[PDB]
Amino acid sequence: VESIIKTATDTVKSEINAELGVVPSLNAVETGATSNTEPEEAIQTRTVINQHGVSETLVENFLGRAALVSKKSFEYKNHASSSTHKNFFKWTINTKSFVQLRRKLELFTYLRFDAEITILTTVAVNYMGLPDLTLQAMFVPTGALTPKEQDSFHWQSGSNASVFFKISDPPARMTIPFMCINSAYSVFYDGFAGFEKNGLYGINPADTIGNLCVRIVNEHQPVGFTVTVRVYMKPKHIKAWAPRPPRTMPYMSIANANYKGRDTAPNTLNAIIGNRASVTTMPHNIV
Amino acid sequence: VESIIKTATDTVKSEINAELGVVPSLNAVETGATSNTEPEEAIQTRTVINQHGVSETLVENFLGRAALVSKKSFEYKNHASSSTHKNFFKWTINTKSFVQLRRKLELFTYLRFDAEITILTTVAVNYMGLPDLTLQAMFVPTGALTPKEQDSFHWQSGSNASVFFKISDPPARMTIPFMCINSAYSVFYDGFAGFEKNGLYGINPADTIGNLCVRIVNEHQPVGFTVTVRVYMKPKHIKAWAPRPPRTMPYMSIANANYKGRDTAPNTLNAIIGNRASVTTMPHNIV
Amino acid sequence: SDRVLQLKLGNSAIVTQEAANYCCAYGEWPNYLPDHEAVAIDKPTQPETSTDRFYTLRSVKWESNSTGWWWKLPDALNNIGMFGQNVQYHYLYRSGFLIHVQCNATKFHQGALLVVAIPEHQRGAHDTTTSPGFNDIMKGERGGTFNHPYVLDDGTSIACATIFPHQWINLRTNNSATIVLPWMNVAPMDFPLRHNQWTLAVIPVVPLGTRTMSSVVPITVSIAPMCCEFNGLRHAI
Amino acid sequence: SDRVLQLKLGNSAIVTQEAANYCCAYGEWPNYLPDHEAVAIDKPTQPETSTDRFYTLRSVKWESNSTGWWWKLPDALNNIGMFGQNVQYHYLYRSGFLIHVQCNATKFHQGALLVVAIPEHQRGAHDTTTSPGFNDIMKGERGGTFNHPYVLDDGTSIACATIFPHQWINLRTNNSATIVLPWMNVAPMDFPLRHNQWTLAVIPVVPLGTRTMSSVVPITVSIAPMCCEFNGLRHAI
Amino acid sequence: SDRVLQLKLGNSAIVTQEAANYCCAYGEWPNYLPDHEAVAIDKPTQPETSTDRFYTLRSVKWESNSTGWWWKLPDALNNIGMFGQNVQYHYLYRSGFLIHVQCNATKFHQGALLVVAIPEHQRGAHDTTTSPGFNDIMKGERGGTFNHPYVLDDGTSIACATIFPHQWINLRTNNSATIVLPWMNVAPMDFPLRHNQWTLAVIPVVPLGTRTMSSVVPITVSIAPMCCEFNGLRHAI
Amino acid sequence: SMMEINNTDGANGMERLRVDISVQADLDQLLFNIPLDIQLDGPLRNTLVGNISRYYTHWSGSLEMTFMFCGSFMATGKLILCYTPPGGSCPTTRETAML
Amino acid sequence: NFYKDSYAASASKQDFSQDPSKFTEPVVEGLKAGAPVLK
Amino acid sequence: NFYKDSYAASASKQDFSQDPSKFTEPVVEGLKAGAPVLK
Amino acid sequence: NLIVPSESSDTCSLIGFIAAKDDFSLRLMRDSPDIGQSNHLHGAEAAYQ
Ligand SMILES: CC(=O)N[C@@H]1[C@@H](O)[C@H](O[C@@H]2O[C@H](CO)[C@H](O)[C@H](O[C@]3(C(=O)O)C[C@H](O)[C@@H](NC(C)=O)[C@H]([C@H](O)[C@H](O)CO)O3)[C@H]2O)[C@@H](CO)O[C@H]1O
Ligand SMILES: CC(=O)N[C@@H]1[C@@H](O)[C@H](O[C@@H]2O[C@H](CO)[C@H](O)[C@H](O[C@]3(C(=O)O)C[C@H](O)[C@@H](NC(C)=O)[C@H]([C@H](O)[C@H](O)CO)O3)[C@H]2O)[C@@H](CO)O[C@H]1O
Repeated sequence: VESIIKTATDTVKSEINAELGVVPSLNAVETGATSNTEPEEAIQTRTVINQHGVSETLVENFLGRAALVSKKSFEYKNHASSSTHKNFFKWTINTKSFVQLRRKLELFTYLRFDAEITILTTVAVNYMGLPDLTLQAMFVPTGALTPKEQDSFHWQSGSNASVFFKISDPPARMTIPFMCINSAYSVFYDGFAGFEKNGLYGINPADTIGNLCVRIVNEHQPVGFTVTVRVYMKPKHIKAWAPRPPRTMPYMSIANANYKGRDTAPNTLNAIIGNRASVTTMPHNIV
Repeated sequence: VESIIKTATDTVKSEINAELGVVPSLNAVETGATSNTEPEEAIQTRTVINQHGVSETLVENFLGRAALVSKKSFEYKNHASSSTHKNFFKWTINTKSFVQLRRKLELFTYLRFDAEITILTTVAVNYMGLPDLTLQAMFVPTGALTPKEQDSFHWQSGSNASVFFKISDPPARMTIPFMCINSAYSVFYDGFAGFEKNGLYGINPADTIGNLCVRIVNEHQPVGFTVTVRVYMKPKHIKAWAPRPPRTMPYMSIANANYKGRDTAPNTLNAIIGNRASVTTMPHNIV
Repeated sequence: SDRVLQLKLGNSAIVTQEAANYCCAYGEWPNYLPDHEAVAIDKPTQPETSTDRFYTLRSVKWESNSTGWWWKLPDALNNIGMFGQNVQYHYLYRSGFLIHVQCNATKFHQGALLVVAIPEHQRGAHDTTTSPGFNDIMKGERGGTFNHPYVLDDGTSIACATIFPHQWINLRTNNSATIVLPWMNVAPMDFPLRHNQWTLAVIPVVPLGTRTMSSVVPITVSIAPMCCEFNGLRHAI
Repeated sequence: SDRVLQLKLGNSAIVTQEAANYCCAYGEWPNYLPDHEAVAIDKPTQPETSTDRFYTLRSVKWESNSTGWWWKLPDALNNIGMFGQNVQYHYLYRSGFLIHVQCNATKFHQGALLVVAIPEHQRGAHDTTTSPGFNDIMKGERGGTFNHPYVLDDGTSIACATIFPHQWINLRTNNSATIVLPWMNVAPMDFPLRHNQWTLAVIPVVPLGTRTMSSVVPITVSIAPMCCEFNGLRHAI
Repeated sequence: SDRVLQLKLGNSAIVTQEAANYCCAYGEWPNYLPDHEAVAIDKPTQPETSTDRFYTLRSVKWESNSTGWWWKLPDALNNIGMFGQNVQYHYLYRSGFLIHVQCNATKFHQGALLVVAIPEHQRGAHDTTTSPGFNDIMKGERGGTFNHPYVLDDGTSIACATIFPHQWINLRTNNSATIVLPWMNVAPMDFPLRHNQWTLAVIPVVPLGTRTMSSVVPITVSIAPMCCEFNGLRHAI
Repeated sequence: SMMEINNTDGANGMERLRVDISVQADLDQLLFNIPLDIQLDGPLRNTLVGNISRYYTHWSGSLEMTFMFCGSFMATGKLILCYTPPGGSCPTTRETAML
Repeated sequence: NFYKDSYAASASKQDFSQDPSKFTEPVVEGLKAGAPVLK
Repeated sequence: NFYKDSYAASASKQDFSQDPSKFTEPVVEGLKAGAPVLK
Repeated sequence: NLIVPSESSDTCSLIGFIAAKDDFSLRLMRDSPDIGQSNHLHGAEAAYQ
């Protein structure tokens, strides 16, 4: 059943059919199998040597795109009287915050991939020039010890991987390997990640890549700036299993699949598709 | 009839001719064929080994140049009270806005090529320095969903291709493949792209590469700047078919071949070539 | 020929005279854990017939306004027979499942049930940001009910649920659905009390209807674990 | 020898005793769509003789002040004979064309007509930014007239129109022009009612003139589709 | 096995799950006109798929007091689709026909229809010496009705009509009848507008009856010309 | 996957996923039609082919529509399903659709 | 790939293997073309 | 070309094939040199 | 016509399905119009706390 497919299948010419006991257009949906009726059996076809390629739909390409997974802006200044991200922040990595990437990953049940991480930094004066700051992004394992201050000694990063980059350089980039304790990440998890009953549902910690701690290395300047850090993730060397029904209702939370639907169709809880006047009303009918 | 030509053809010496029934200088334009009279048959020639190359006129080179196809300047600032491109713009790609490139492409009926796109950015203060801004150019398919704000979540670009670049870097560059749904682009289209009768004439949507959405990623600065984005296109891996009469009348619109002509010759509707006193008046006659 | 079928495992057997072939999830078949995929090093127990047999759960009634039913595995069987005992005494378990859903009526009745096995069916809650609680998920042998079958109670859709292993019970055609499920997980074994590999969903896409004598029309589910293996023996939880 | 010619297709034939050889557009000849270039998978209908034959359109009068005439293909024939019927009943069509333009006069008459087949002749409108409308383009069998033949009604020029397949009818030399057109498009087939592959243009570059008895001098166009194929059968539009 | 059948011609297909084998008139099968039997010397057009496909006519209602229906060929199709266009544009035509009559009911309904293809069914008028008129014979797509089915409206008898190619639709047994008709004439081709080779007759020998819910029971006719050929091209009549 | 053919006001949830047909009093009755752009909103949008195709801009290939009758065993009937290539207005009579 | 860890390599877009039947026809007994599916 | 997609490659300026006759002499019967074109 | 006996429902349902055949091809990837967001999802900002 398995084979190598590089182009769409060709069509063979077909003749008139009038055979007793042969009914290719009839099927039985109850079996769970999709109709196997071929065009050649439904109508008279001609021969067509189809050269249309199928590579753009390869899973590697479908998911192989650097998508925004994190966007964080904070104030870079003297935080003497701040209540607030004081020249640094910590982000628990997750791929559930931005909907375009989330919906695509959720088209699958399990996924195994390495993750190329790209970090883009932008600055704005709160005018007399934009400073070329040096930033440090330290990878701190899930639930591990994160820094509490811009100048914490935790940033010495003796074992944690840290990347130092300048705003004037191209975006920083590095690859995090497929690091799950299992053979694949669980895009969905129908269970509780704890031995007691009060744990969180649908959250398998084994699927959390980890914490990303980012700080501005430079001491504060006499004036304040707004610094925004954007993180992009591109999966590669991908293996995917068990495709799933696409998300239709708007997402509500990054922690679950809770739904509500839009106020009015399309994509409302009682009507996914927009309405038409009746089942015999042809929208966009050619007049 | 087809052959490999790398240099202009040589000339062979010729002798005196006085043969009955042989009249190489006479032709019949009515047949539609161009005169086949050779220099050797019209006059007495010497032998000439011609080494003049013909590569600069290869179609690949003739059209192989990065030409300006889009120039857009907008204000980068706090657009709180703006009616206006608010730190971003959308451009429906087309090769009909700048006349030098347009006229050359229109020397052909059909064209198949990949397009190298180069994006050049320039800035001016509306003095205390020029900021090294980061821009994002997102390719959004023809008629597809474009962002409505500088900070729209649409910019997360989960599947659309986006290129992030700095004003301090060399111009951004990437190649858009020959993406037409047909085997070649239609430089001219004698038809209507819709099943009804009110559609636009001469516009085959299949020939619109798509939308280019460009924004400044940085939040606005305390002062305003004028940012200009220039897009250049260079076709390559070119195949061309059916050459055409060159455009003579000034272009009037990017949506059609409408014409009016200049107010006075040259290139006026009733006179393409400038006038001379009479058909026996030699302009620039050597005195 | 492909309408009659007999399933026999252990001391249990089931026959149907109105089947519609049968489904092998993703074209696979259950099997024991091979040495080259094993992780837990203690010698496993493979009880065979005491656990690999059909367990019939309590029936449910198909009503004109029913929204659908679901049963999570292994939860639905974690307290039934010797399968339940092994599950309670062992930290780790592994198995496939042979599912047989039953529903007969009359030549005058109409209705269509989608019978689908959903891997990792993580439920969502409706109109709230609070995640579903333990009791909303672990229903055991009784199973649960769909609140919004139209979106599979997870914000997606039943329309595309056919992407999962399934069959249908269309009353004018058949009276049973059969699906064979292999071990489905990212790990070779798992803790049975906190994670459900599969969710059996039975949803009436076409409501039950007739103009003949009204009778209670039940839907019954029989499930047989296959190639059961247990590791990490201790006391019962 | 190259001045006399007989064209025969289907139940139609045409002869001329004053031809000037004949033109094969771009040195090609019409042919049926090969399997390695096909897209539409339904078996096409190839009516042959019922469609591949000469259709003679209404004549036009060559006057001393005429600017020229044009006919777009397949539009000019979309409502004529069986070619027209196949076009109306099918979403897709494909064909080449054999064009024969006729115009005879007297040994005392003078005049020269450029007979050119223009691929994708997208018309432009004069002195306005508004694009030409449907009725400015689709004239059918009657064809249209040139407003500014000097620029081919598209802002270019008739002077360079010889770059397109053509012949001339110079009264002292010949009385007919013949051009064979192959399928010309970027797609293997097309919807005949909204796109015209070719435009036949007949323009008097040298006006009709004489000092002998004045007579009505007509110009007649006969066109024969070649290797017609139709796909996407349905009801007539 | 001989109760299910799929017929496919051109872009059309039909299936039945309650057939009764199918009839090939006189054991023959349609074919194109061979050179050794040809008369008209012009090259014929063989449109194939545009004409050799199923055309479904308007249905009729089977009532308790119905006398029967008839449709003459090619008259019934002379104004339908591309078959109709070719017929109107050509003096001569030739073809076979694949006939499929449809009528389903309930396991509680009874009735029997004789479905017979009569060659040269020359009608007679009742109680008068005046021959039937043009409008009594040419009904087109609507077909006609039997006045005295007992004598086949021609003074003979329906009792012996079984001598002609036929099948029956006996409600308790089948819901469709299929008859393949070859070209039937004394000439290789004919003028389609003045002569009908075959007449399809559907007559209820056993009236429709039941004691269950009364419903409109239609009878539908689908006809596919086969191996169509046309000669003598001209303008449309 | 299931087409949402009954995408009409008044049809809620799963009612939108099935098309009800009744015993007719008249002949050759039109039962329903389906717009075919798998790239626009309509009965075909929320299907496996529709959802995935909408992550792309160009498409080519044959589609297949399968209908399962879910009436009772004692119910009988014959329907005609027609695909009309583009060019005109949607057919409203069987005599036209049948072509 | 000049890096020492293979997971650092560029994408692998060469796996053209397919087996749609695991999703389209997961029935134990293969369905023959033309033959009635239910017998 | 170090990119994986061939369309990304640099220009192809090596096609020296030509056939002017498709534009200069598209007549069905070739015209012989010196011979009267119309005969 | 749909024909049924007295005790069968006289209104029946059809379920329509659609799928692509293996001669299908898709090109030019783009963001899907079927999903979008105008605000941060609940809990997104908490990932920073
Ligand atoms: C006015 C009328 O005749 N009929 C309307 C009908 O047009 C309307 O349908 C909606 O119409 C819009 C066009 O205005 C879109 O086509 C809607 O579709 C989609 C889209 O394709 O863009 C589907 C998509 O899934 C939706 N996305 C999300 C993330 O929710 C988008 C989205 O809502 C829009 O883009 C909004 O910006 O819409 C289509 O449903 C129906 C509604 O019942 O009502 C008729 O009366
Ligand atoms: C004064 C006299 O004796 N005779 C003029 C004669 O010179 C004039 O001809 C025009 O003269 C100019 C030089 O002044 C150019 O040579 C004009 O030619 C072109 C050019 O080659 O540059 C042709 C070209 O196509 C034109 N381009 C466009 C885009 O329109 C340009 C263009 O107009 C100029 O460059 C303007 O800047 O001109 C040539 O015609 C004729 C006019 O009738 O009149 C004589 O009296």
